[PDB]
Amino acid sequence: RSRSNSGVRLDGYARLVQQTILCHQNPVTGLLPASYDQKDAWVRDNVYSILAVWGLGLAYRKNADRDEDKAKAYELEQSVVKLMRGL
Amino acid sequence: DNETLWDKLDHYYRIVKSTLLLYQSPTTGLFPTKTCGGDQKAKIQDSLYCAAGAWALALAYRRIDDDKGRTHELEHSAIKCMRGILYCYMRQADKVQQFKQDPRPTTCLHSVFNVHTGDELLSYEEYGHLQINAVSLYLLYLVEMISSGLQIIYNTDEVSFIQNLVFCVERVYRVPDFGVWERGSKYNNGSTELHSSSVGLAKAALEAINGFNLFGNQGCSWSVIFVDLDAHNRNRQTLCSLLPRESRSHNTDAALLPCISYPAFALDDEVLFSQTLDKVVRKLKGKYGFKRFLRDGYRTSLEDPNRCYYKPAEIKLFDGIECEFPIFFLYMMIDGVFRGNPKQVQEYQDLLTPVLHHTTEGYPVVPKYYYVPADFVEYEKNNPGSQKRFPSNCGRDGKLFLWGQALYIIAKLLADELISPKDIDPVQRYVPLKDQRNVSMRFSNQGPLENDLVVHVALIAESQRLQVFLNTYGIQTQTPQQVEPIQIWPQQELVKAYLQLGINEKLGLSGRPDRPIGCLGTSKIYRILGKTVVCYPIIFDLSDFYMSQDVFLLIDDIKNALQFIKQYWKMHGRPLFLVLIREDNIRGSRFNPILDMLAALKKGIIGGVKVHVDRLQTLISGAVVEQLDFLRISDTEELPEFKSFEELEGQQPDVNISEWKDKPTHEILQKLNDCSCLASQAILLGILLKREGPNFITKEGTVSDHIERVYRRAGSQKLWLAVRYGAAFTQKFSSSIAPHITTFLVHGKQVTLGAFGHEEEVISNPLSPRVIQNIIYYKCNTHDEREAVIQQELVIHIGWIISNNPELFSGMLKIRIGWIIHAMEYELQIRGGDKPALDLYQLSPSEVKQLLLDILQPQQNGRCWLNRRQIDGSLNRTPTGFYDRVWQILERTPNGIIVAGKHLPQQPTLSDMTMYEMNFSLLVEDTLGNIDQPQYRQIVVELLMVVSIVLERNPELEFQDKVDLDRLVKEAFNEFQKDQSRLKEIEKQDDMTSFYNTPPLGKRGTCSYLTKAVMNLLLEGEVKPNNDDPCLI
Repeated sequence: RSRSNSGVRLDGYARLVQQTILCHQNPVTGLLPASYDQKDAWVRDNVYSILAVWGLGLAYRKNADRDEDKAKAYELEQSVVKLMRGL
Repeated sequence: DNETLWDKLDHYYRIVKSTLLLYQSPTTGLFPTKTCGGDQKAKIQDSLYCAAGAWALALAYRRIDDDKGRTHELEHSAIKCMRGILYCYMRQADKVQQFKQDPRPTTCLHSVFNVHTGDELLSYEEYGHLQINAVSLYLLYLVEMISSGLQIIYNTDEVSFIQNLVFCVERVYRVPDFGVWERGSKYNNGSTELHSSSVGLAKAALEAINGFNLFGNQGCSWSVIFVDLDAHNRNRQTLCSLLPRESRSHNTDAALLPCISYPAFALDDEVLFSQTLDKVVRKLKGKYGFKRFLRDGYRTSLEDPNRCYYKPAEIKLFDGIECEFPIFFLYMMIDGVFRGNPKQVQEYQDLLTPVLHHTTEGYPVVPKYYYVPADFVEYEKNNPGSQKRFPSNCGRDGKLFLWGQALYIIAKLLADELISPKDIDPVQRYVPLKDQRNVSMRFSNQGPLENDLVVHVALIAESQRLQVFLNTYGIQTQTPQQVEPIQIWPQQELVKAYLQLGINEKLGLSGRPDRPIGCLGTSKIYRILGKTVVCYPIIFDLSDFYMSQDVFLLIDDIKNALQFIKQYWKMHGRPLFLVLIREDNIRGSRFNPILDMLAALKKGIIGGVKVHVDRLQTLISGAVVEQLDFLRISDTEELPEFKSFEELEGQQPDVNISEWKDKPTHEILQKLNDCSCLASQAILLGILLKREGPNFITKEGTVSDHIERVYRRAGSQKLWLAVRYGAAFTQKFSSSIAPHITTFLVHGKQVTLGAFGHEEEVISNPLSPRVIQNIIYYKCNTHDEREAVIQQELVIHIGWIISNNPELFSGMLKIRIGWIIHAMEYELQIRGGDKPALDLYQLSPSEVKQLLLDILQPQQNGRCWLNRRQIDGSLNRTPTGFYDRVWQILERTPNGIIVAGKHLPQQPTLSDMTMYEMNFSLLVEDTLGNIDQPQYRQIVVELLMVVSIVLERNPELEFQDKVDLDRLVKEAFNEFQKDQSRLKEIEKQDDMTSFYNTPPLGKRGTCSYLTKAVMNLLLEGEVKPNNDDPCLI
């Protein structure tokens, strides 16, 4: 009924990824700048920086029996695809 | 027609409110069967259709915005009835639990309830409550109304009960029931019998309810109903096998329209649909209605009302005077609207109008049945359909047929296009010829005619030593550890996981019964407890039986499983077929057959089934995952991790059976140490469990497990004697034998389980694994325990053939196991020459299948004709349509047929049954059963064929006296002697050999003398001048 405790702690990780990485993803291209000062997208860093989104998306997909769990897993998974399509 | 749609709907509102809704029970919501009389009876089948009628008018009133509260009244009149059935059903939850574990007529849900209280009204003795049509229709309509927006299920506790109702419906393929007509058959013996309508309704109920959220739009993952595909598949295999016949007794039934048309639409093949529709239209349509079935005596003038059961001879008097039910004009009317044929709608509307009656207010009354009066029965029989029939229900009497009245509303609303066909069919039970992409309903992505299904085949090796060593031969495989986060399970672990589905400690429901998951179920990808689990097919389990250890059968089991998935997988995703290879399969000469199959899978095709060999991670990425959420909603997140598959890190018997069994001394225990053979051990341990108790201690340990160790160890060597004794003396019984038998008799084939010349038990009706286990070991075989193991060997083997090569057993109406094992054992004598022949218990189960296949062939090539008549005779194989020709024979022999002291008279044989009927086909073999020589059987079966040839092409001749075929066989016999004595003067006297070896067709063949024998006695009779070809002279 209620969401699994793993998903609840993933929301803490979802906040961690969103506040750090996914909030910097370019809406148009899916790329990720290195920082504020460095506004370009390095191929290596973008691939590496998207792993947390990839791992979290896999973790969310692992227990995606509910619409929001499907949707946040889908968003994370296709945020990785956006990045790699952009790259 | 300027009438407003309010006035059109108000017209039906009055009928609905005054004819069926007026009688809805305020307490239970059920609709009484008898409106006048004070009877408390409320039938689920009738009440369900009454709910649909109010629901149908609610759907019509959904098009009126100013409904004046009539949509709510009619929507919630259906909900009140639907919940009342649930209230009655849940009050019988102890029966639902029992019917899940052991489906039986005495453990089933009641189909008749008190309309005012919901209590149990009639016991199993008074009433036949086993009516799967009721439970299936409840599940079907429950999906229909919930999909339309009616909120019937209120909490997960009810969801658990509906899941248990689904479990009761899964097993129905093997459960004979009394059917919709609460009668079973024409004979009224109170005998349950498998009905196409009941099994088809179960198929319709399972398709609509699979993955269905009982909460509607206000629903989450914990209200979806899970359906076992394979029990649904075996329900459909039963439906396709039984059809176009309703059952064994009924070639057709009016109940087929509720099954193959509204509300079920259970047939997905348009050829069969047509075939099955015509037999209803031809043999049951009438002016006043449809006859429920041929020779139906329900409420007929020739029926004794006091007696609840019909005499075996009473069904004869019921021909031509069967009650005609107007309700099936409506069913055809609903069929016409659904199928887009307006001529059908108008034609059956023009037939209802004469049979419709009206109340004092002009409201239509649909009579239950139209019966010929007692004064007009005999005129009706001579010329059917020419005499007036009186209505059962006329209106203005107080007696109303609520099922007919409700179904009138549905058909008329459809006919006047006030409700769309899709409105009463929100979950689409009727699908047009655009038959693609419906789960569980035969409409895959490819559609209705193309079936080039690609099965995802994952190659799994049990150990790395096998993994790398197979890799050295060009085959890529992955050990379970290589596929790590994924879990490869035995199908049992899936059953153990499924044990928690549908449990209600409040209702005392125990969950899904412990039944093996078959190929289609294991073809799905499951996610349990956050772990993605793929179960390999049961065919790879080394516990159920020992033919999985035979590499050739495993290769054929792998092939036929893929063909089984290619034929019966109809879900959105691609099925996953995990292939498990054990070291036993590679060791020895078994590599060469296993490698070619694996190479074929790598090549992409095997058995004509397209397969895709790839890593398990590849074949799992985008497939639909069955979420076993019930294992987490109960907060059982700490449930024990189900045991996934764990990677692993020569002479003939010198001891004869009679040599030491006769030996009275107990020194045989020392002889056990003296001898060195495994079979000698496998016999010595067996007597020790009988002579010295069940769990005596031996050198290795207890007797019970020491024989189990030997059985496990003997199979490793492939010493088949010891593995056959090992499985026989432990009373081993795989889960497949019982369903295999059920597959046999739904094809029209009786099964006998016993050795030749000993007690044989005929399996007329489907039986549970428990009784068949008692059948196959305790009563049937006691001369030799290995008889049962060999008996179970063929049953799976015939189960293998009956599906791949169904034509192979055509004519063989009775699959008699021991009679078949004679055919192989006698064939070994034939092939053995003047040498000690092979033993059927020495042959590997592959050679058992091949020799069985050899001795079954349509025509053995070039063999001794004597021997052919032996192979065909032992199998009791008959020509196609042979049983039909016996009618044409019996139709034209007034005094019948006498053979081997068994007489088949013209009467009451012709009067009692029909000449497509299955019962007559059983009657001939009972008459034919006294012939001991299988070769002598064929020459008689040959003779009955030729006399049928004489009778058909020569209708002028007719027999006077009893046709004693032994004399005709004997008469044609001596003519062969005197002819051959003239040739070479063979000195053998009363020897069939020369007569048997000659081919029928030839210069002087058997059927030539058989033809002469018939004509000599056929010309001994008066010739009848025939008007078909008036004799020119």
